[PDB]
Amino acid sequence: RRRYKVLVAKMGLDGHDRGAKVVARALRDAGFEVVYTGLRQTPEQVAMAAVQEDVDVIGVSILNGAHLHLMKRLMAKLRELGADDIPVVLGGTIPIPDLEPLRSLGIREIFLPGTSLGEIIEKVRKLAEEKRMREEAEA
Repeated sequence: RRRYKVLVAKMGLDGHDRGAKVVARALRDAGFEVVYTGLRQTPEQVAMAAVQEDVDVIGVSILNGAHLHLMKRLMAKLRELGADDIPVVLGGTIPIPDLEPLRSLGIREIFLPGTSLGEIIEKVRKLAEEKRMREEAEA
């Protein structure tokens, strides 16, 4: 309870991901509780972390890799764990022909290089607010 809680996770190619840290720190400065290891993770590790830390929003940063196959695996494992209501957002350089397929998996927002930090915070806020409302809207 208290502050909205966000998991920020790196997935994909093990290269240098500068973006992910900056998002994590911007979310913290905007008053969210942020889980961020700094380390590349597999889709199952993300999904488990997410449910173990009982987060409000999952933010994934893929600098490069096979976005659709990774996000398909993450989405499946969340669903397995009964956590499919947790909203997931994705950042990276995603080719335009992949944007719709990714949204079809149920990713709520895709943050491209041109998306401002301010926009990120606002959408993550909105999604976490919704997520709590939907939870708290069940007895």
